Amino acid sequence: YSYTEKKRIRKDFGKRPQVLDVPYLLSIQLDSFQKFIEQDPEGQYGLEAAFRSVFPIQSYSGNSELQYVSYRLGEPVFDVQECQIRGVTYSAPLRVKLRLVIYEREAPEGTVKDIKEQEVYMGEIPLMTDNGTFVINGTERVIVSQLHRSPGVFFDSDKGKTHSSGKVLYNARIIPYRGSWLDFEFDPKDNLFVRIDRRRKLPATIILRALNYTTEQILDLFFEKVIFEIRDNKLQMELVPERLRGETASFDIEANGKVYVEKGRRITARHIRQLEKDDVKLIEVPVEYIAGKVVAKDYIDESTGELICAANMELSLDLLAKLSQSGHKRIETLFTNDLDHGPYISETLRVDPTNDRLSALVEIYRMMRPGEPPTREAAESLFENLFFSEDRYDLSAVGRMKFNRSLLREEIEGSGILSKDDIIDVMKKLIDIRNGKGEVDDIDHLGNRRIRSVGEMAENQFRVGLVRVERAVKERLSLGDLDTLMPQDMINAKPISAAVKEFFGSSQLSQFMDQNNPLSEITHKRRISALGPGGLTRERAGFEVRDVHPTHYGRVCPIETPEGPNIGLINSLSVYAQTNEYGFLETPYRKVTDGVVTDEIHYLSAIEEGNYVIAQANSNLDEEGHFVEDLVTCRSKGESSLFSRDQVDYMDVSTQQVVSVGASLIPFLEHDDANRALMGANMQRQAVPTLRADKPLVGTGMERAVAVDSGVTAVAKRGGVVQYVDASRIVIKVNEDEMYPGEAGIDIYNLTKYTRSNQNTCINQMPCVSLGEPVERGDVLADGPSTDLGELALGQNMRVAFMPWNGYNFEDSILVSERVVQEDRFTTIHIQELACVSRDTKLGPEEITADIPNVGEAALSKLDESGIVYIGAEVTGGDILVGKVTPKGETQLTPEEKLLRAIFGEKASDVKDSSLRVPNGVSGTVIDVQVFTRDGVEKDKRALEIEEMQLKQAKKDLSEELQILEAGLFSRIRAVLVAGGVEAEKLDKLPRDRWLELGLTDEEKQNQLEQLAEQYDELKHEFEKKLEAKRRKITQGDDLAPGVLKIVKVYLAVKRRIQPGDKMAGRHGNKGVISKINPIEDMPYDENGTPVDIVLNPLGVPSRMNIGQILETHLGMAAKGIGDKINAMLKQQQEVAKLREFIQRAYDLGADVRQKVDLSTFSDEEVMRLAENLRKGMPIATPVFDGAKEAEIKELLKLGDLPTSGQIRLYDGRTGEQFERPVTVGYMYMLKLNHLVDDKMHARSTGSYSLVTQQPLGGKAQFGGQRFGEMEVWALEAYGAAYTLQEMLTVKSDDVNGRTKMYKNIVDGNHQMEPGMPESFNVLLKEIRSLGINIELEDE
Amino acid sequence: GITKASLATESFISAASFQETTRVLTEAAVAGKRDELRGLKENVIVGRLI
Amino acid sequence: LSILAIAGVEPYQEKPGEEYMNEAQLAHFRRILEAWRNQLRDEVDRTVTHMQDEAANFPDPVDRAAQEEEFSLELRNRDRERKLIKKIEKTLKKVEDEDFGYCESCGVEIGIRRLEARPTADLCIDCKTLAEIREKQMAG
Amino acid sequence: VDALLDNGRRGRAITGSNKRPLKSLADMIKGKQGRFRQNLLGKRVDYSGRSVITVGPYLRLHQCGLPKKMALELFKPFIYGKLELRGLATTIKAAKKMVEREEAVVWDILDEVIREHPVLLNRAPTLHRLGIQAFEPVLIEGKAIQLHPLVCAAYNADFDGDQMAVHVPLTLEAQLEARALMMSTNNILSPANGEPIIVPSQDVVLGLYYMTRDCVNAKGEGMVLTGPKEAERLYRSGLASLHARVKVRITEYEKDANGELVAKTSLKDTTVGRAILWMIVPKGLPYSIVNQALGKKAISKMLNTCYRILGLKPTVIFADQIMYTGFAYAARSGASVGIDDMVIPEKKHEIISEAEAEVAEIQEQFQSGLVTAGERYNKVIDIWAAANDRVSKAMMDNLQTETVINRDGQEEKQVSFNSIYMMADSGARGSAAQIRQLAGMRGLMAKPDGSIIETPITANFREGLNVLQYFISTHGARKGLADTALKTANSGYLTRRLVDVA
Ligand SMILES: [Mg+2]
Ligand SMILES: [Zn+2]
Repeated sequence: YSYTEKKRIRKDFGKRPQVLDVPYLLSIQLDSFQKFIEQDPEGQYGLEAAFRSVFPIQSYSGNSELQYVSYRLGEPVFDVQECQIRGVTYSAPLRVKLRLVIYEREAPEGTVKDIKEQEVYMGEIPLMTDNGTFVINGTERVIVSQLHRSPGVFFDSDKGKTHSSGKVLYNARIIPYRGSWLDFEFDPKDNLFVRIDRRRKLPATIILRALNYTTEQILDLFFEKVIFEIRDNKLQMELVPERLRGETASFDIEANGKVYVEKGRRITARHIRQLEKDDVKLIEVPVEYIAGKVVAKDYIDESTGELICAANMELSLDLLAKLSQSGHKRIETLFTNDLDHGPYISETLRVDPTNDRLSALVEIYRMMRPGEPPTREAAESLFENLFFSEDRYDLSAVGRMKFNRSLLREEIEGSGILSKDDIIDVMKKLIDIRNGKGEVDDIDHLGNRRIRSVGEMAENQFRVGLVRVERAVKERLSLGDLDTLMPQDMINAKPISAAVKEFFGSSQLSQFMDQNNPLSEITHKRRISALGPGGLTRERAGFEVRDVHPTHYGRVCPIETPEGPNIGLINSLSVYAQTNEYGFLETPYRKVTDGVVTDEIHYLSAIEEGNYVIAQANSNLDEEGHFVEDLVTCRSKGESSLFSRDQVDYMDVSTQQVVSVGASLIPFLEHDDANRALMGANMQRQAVPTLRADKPLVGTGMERAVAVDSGVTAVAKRGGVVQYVDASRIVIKVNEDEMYPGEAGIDIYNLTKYTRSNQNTCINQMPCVSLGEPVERGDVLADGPSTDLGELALGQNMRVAFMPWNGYNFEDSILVSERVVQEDRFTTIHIQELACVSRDTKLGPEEITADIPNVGEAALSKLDESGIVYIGAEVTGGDILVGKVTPKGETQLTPEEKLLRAIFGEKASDVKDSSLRVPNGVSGTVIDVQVFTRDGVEKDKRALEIEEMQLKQAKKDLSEELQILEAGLFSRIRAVLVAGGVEAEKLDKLPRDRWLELGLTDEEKQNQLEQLAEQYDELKHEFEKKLEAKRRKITQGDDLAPGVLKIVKVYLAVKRRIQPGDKMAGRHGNKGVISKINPIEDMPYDENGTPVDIVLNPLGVPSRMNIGQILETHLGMAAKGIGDKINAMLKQQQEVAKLREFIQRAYDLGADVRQKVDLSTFSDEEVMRLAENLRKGMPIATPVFDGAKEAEIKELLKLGDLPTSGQIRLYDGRTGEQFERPVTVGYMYMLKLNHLVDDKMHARSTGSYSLVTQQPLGGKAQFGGQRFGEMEVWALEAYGAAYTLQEMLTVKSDDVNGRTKMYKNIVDGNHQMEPGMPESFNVLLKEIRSLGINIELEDE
Repeated sequence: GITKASLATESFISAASFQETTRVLTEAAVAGKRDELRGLKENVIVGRLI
Repeated sequence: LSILAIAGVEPYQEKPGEEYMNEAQLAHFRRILEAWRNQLRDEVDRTVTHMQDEAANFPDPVDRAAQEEEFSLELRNRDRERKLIKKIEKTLKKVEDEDFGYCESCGVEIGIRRLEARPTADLCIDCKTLAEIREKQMAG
Repeated sequence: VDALLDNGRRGRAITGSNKRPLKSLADMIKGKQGRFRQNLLGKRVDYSGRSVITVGPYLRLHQCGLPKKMALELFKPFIYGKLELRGLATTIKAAKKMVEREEAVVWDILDEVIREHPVLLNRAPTLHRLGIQAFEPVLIEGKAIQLHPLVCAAYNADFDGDQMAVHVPLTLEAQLEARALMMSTNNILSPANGEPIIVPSQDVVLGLYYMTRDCVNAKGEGMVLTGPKEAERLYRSGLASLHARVKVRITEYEKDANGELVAKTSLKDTTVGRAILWMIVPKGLPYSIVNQALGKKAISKMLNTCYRILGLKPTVIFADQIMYTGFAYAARSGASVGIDDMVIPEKKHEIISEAEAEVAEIQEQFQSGLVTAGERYNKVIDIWAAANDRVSKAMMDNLQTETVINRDGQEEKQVSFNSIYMMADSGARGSAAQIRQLAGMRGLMAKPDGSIIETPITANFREGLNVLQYFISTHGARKGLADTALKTANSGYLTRRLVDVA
């Protein structure tokens, strides 16, 4: 048992043992990017891969070739923190080595010279954080992994709804990784067609003609031959004994001197058995059956040299006579069977307007590029570039794999572009399914959906970056002089860095990290989307792809998906899921060999899994690990049934592996309706972090995994003991085993302190260890926000009781006791960033001076002499944060203003008042001021005080490092010097700096002291440079936008408590809007007097079948019972014996669990610290499907000395009388979501108006009025509200003149309206009148 | 049918609200059509009493 | 099958050379078919009666999606039961007439023990399965 | 020229340096759909705001709880007016500074301008004219809007965090318009079907039901009291049980004359609850209307008859009293819900083993190709489909009546007083449909196909579900949400077409 587990241990119900612990949840993000940016000395996906494809680039046959050597990644210009404050993207410079070779003219190749240009720079490429995010402009962003149709070929339907005939249709689609789509589709007439992209449909055979296949070769390929001999006179026929199945006799069919079947009897198993056993090879026939048959090849007249019949032409009873007299013994025909092998391609040829190769190559060119004439060079080049150019086409490896797979080939890798064979084999297979042999795919199956993620998608954006620079490089290499241009003159920087900046900056897949919550971050980074580039569109598909598919089991979560306009279009990654080498979705399983269940695990992709028969999660195995029952519920090929003991090939890994990280955090989930469960794990991520990190009384076990794997916490790199603990930093003196040989020293973890998050919430780390405590590798060193002691605590549990409280929980509304707001426990800390910009306008420069026209000293009190607000000043609405003035000269004031200025002697300023002031209603504490100044504009007074303080602070921090690092390093020197010369007292009198001289007798210890010497002088020198760059970065001109001189960013820390309007919900999809805040005096209490914190409405539970919220409340009730029990015994100071005796009883409970526990833990110093941590309640774990059962919950109620009902009688705090009936009370973990009221509440009387349409518009954040759309007008029309409507869309909005006539009237106290015409309509009149239309207003 | 019935409206302004606007004006502008208001939609458009 | 248990009938004791149509056997199978038809008719009536109480009592907006979901399943189901009754009735005409017991596609005879299992069987095991295969192929 | 007028009836001339095509004059009128300005939305509107909505049962039906902060900014020109009318401000510029200073003097002024001045409340999809209603505003410390609970039914508002908008009727006309047409009390009947739309919703109906209900034997059985006035006195002091069979003297009225009130006094056989309740019902109604059990259905028919006999005014104030009281007794009752409320039949596992062998029967016939394959699917699907109707009407007999209790003599059983039952029978929340998924097993689900799956959910919510059972429950849930997502779009288009032709 570990170190931060010994502190507080979650009682775990649930029987199935955990065999594989949840892996790093951020695997995907970190893994994928690492592959992209990394040296791979071969083609495997990466930056290397993209290069080797396009390179070598070669000039226009000029034998001037530019080849690709290798590439490097420069060090980050700013690190994570630095880059964030300033607003740069966190990027590294890409330096790539290029070699320019020139071939003599004319050359059996080899070079006159080659200049080996060192690393040209092509932009900076962003870098990923330690936790899988990017920084794009000082703002953390996430790149959502994508789901798109796997490359390969897929045969599809379009059954039913097509044409209102039924019939169905069948289509094939060849979807390559890069290059044009190739679609093959039928139609009602059973004609085969092809279309490139979604373009014009064309008769399928046209491409065969383009591959130099004529009519004869087209027939030979897709059809068999029926050979007709003219032997003696009039017609014999070669018979295949199988061909006659599914048809009826056409005449008297006889052979071998015996009539097997007569006219009119369908040829069945009887007739074919006779022919096959009697060996009937050749039969004589009548001349009329060939009246319909189609001739295969070309047959010409040997005498006249004329064409008798062209290939694919139907014969007649007279045409045969014409080629019989010409001496033709053979006539080859097509095998046509409308049950087995249908005459499809034949009819297409009769619909094909082309005949030769250039005919089709033109018809292809004119389809792609209509309007312009076809050419020989045009048609040939276009088609060769479509599916046969290494440059313009690639299936990738995945494409080649699924392609060959679906066609039942052997090779798993081959060509990267399509061949004449590939296309034919595909055309063949499409026909086969229509014939009844073979089945179609479905898009939804996770073997035909592939997952790409940042590493791959960036590759494509670099690839597109190169293809548009390649044209440019080829162009310069055309005219280029001798030894003057070098491989840098041609390659520009902006084109490469822009094509990648485009992506991370604005993209459907690049978004602001959902960071209000350690769960929110981790649930975002594990997210899928079928939208955007290469995927489906919301307006396209279409319920089949949105709906949950059988293949999601153990790969994609079935329940965590958004609840909006794109349901099922997102999904979230399952716990144990991982991405296949080829990019499919695989899941872990357990190898069941014969009748024993092993623990050796196998990863099975979506295609791999179907074949096997997989057992179930909940399966009882005992002793060696045989299945206990002779029959076990299992699922095999897409379905589920009972199976024999030794038929199961694998078994589920965990009871959990089907859900997501979000879904797994709900306790007693099994008992919750699927609808409400979705809402539960949907709202869990919206949990704003609380003031005091609680801990869930009712847990599942996953909470520790989510806390650690999300970055918010500080996890010990190396095990050791704590030397120094600060709210700022934590220093760990490493143990000897893990400590590296040289440099010795200590690991020092600097904590993140109060700072703005993406959602204006606060992200603050706190130390969770004490001075000199033992920690092991991978221990929790400091809690993030809404995490405690290593567990994920998204909220605070409280005493909750289900009962009507005079209607103050009418719908799902929540009723909260004052005890909560007094305890400041749902109080929530927010950090807003407000910025002031000194710009440059045409009239002049803006000054940040504190000289502000027409303001009293009352303002400039909270402002320093320079004009910036002091740190620490608690301000409210209206207070000025940064005084600012803009040049606005010669106001041109009116008569009465001049006299007023003259009466009171105000110096009507030549500068406008533009200062940044605090938005009305929001109020908080200033906790930080930043100043960013143009390079070359003078730093004002306060700006220099700041940049002076940052300097003094940075030196103290860095020097603290060296001071701690020296003593840490010197402490090892002291101990190795003791090994062969130990003079304990003699050594430490003299100056420690005067130690380096002391040597050692012949031994490796002399070579070890040599090691510590090296790493000493580097700390000495590495200090200097770290101080230099740090110092330059502060003073260096901070770069801003054009037109902007200097910027002041103030960071506010507003502390918002909790009030009616805030949305809150438990984890079970029970929303509710807090309605009244009651006195503890008025709360329902029990005979012990203890009030209850929240009074929820019982009606919300039966309707919405979220029954887990009840189980949670009861288990929570029992969990607090153990707490109150220990709290009494802990206050009694009973002694270790009585305490340990009671706790031990709790952790077993009934029998059969997985928990295990003491007495190993040191029966004193360790045991005592634990008891404290439990008195608030005993943390229990209900795994997802391995959860606790009613008996175990009720059993823990007995141990807590609490009623088994989970209900008690209560007394109304107002009347003091009893409540009839027992009511349920218990503890339910509850979240406060950030739909906080004082963010939603807006109001506007008269504000700014939009320029184009004089219409209320949010401009100064006094937001626009409510929009009064079409439907709200029908409302007034249904009433008689004729005037209410007029005023609504006249004076209240659009009537530029009416609004002021009204406002003036309002204060004069005359409620009237002088309406006139809405400007919205006046512009239509002008807009109409500026077209050719004479639109007037008639009459009077 | 309801959808077709609405397509015929005496007031051309009402039609350019929910029908295809380009077609309505052209068809109406060549005809020299006079709109007398009378209906609801249009009086709301032009902002006088329903 | 609990079908034989509900009634006081015991598995039929087919004798060695036992025929197929005597007074006692058709009187025996007529009763079973009539009793079977009468039970389904009572089931269809009970279904319709339950559905109307839901149609008469109005649920609250929140439980409407759950009531609507459950109302649709019964309706679909109800229509399925009505088809089955027509199928048994069709089978009752085959007993009375003289064209019961053989595959409709090929003249092959359908098994005796097989017909006691599914008296509504129209095809032999060979022909029926191929039809399901074409089905999955002609449809999807 | 052509790209200027309507670009798109050519090749689509693109804008400078920007790939996107440039928007022409015709495209400045056209849109999605038609004229943007008249299309939702729809023009933004001065004097307005919004926030999250909450409850407030203390309201009279003609009022609503409006945040102090909002009302100040909203009526700003009105306050500026009344302030200098009474002489509290030298000039408007001072008035601006006064309300900016939030001087306490202004609150007393605001209360003047607020009194007889209605505001308009509007909630998300405005579906019928009852989607906007006019209330009289009451000042609130807090940032949420307080919404009288009875209108929550009409709005299809729940409290899952929904927000509503406010609108100030400015002109004198708009005030008199909002008061005589859009006011709460003027619209209590739905214009679609004459029945009350201000029907008691859920919490409030659960109240009266528990109240006007009787159990076999409890304190107060059979005694007699002078009238309802002294019937209440008996309960509040713990001498009588709310539900005990009791004769009391009542006086009902009946206007059976020519619009004239006739009085009748009688010794009715009732319970204490129904006794207490009659003190609300105004004059001319018969005591018969409150003598029954009062479920959601009967509770609204009662309100209705009050309208069609006494008129608007008495019904309004009546309806208020119902709400105040319904909420109150629900609280006294201490009604709740725990795990032990969802009583599973003792016979459940029995029912299973029968249908489990029946499926084992239809399997036996399938085995090595006896009977065809597709038959077996639909054979089994039938033997499952029956058992759910068996389990349902099994638990429903146990859940319904099994409170077995005795009156002085031997034994007796009556409608259960179990918590979860009372809710559905009354109509407060949940339906026999939903109960069937809490206690009995929850039906069969169907795969994405629509083709119902041959192994139903054999577990219920009081039990756990296992891996597969939840995974099967998934499809119906997602398609369920998906569907109702579309049922929003379909309604919207249907109603839109209908008003265009009307
Ligand atoms: Mg809502
Ligand atoms: Zn057959």
